[PDB]
Amino acid sequence: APNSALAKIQSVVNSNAQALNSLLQQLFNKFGAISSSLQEILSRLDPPEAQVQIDRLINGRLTALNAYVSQQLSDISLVKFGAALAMEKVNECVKSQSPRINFCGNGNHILSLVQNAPYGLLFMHFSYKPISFKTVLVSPGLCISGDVGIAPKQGYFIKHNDHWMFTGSSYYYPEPISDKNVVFMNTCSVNFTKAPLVY
Amino acid sequence: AQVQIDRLINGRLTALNAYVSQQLSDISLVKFGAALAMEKVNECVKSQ
Amino acid sequence: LSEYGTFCDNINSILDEVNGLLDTTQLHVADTLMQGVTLSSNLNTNLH
Amino acid sequence: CTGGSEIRDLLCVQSFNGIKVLPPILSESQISGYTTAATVAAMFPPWSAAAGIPFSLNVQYRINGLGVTMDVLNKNQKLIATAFNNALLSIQNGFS
Amino acid sequence: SVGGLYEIKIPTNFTIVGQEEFIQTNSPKVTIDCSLFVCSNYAACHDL
Ligand SMILES: *[C@@H]1O[C@H](CO)[C@@H](O)[C@H](O)[C@H]1NC(C)=O
Repeated sequence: APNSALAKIQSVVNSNAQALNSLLQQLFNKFGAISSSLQEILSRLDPPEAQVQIDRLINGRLTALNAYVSQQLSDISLVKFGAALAMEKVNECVKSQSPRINFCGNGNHILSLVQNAPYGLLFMHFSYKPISFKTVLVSPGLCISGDVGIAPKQGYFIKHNDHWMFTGSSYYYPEPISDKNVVFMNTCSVNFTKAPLVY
Repeated sequence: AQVQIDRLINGRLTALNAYVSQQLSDISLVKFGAALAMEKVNECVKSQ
Repeated sequence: LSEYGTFCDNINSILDEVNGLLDTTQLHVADTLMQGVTLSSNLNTNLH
Repeated sequence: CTGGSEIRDLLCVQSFNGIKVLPPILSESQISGYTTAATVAAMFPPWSAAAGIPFSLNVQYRINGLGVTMDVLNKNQKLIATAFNNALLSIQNGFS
Repeated sequence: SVGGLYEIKIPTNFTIVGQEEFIQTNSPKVTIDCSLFVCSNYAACHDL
């Protein structure tokens, strides 16, 4: 179907073909001379004034090459930026998973794979997508026992069966509070929920 | 008058080409700055 | 100028491509700001 | 540019010579709405742009990640908050 | 926060979604014979 990446690859090919066609069309521009054909100039006009008309064509064609070279230097700078980004995505999404949030595509990024593409690389970013949600009352921390503070690790403290338990932030699964899913603090912050009988 | 107008057209077209080449280079610096700003939003604002 | 060839068509094409990159970039920035944002419907500017 | 004003803006002279600046596809008011949504996405539940926790707790855990004990951090929450909003006011007054 | 508890929507089910991204790392290697382009076969042009 119509796809953004396939369109991006075809845009690379089409932009190159359009630039090459535009450079070829610059050979048929008169540039203020009698004709754009050097044979037509030399088959109709004598050397002293033929040299003036050929000078008009040389100026036009050298100007077209200078403009094309300036555009090509700019485009290759953008390709260097893209290739540096693609090497960085290989290193930090494919060979490993760098702790950078939206670097390897949007969403909760799990892992990435790479495939070859015309003039580049195709990255397949795989993300953890929630399907259904549950509204739940959560606490971002608790004050327990001798006023010791605890904060949940990658999750929340929830009331389940009238007990304080933990759930992971990206999947609802009540499980017991332990040192595995908790950051300890020697003093609880104010507005941490008071749970004197926890642990 | 054609010779005079041809000199003006050559000057004005050269001026446009020079402006276009500068504008391409400046927009490359703006793409790099925008990519850095998106990276700073992602890695300083939405997360650390 | 018409006898000069497709010089203006090239200048328009380059500036339109540059302006298309600026528009595309502003969408990537706006997308990056909005990515993953969830707000409550009970939010109000006047009271909170 | 079509007003009767004696003062001719140099932009009007440029536009009548074919040189004009078109507006961006999203207005700066829309982008201000997006930066406002991204900012309020850190204050209130679900805190979708603040690691899913209250903004003050995110500040506290970030300061503790530098090597600051949590004890002084949750004892000095008000001083940390006033330092934070004074740094905000210092940025605001720095444009004058 | 009612008591000390906030309301959050936590996922109860999930899936894996895939997203493509093409990154251009290469371009066609254009070579121009500037002499053949500017002056073709013609010695009168090459001298100038
Ligand atoms: C999760 O979603 C899939 C697809 O709708 C469904 O097959 C599965 O039974 C669901 N599981 C739960 C626990 O809801």
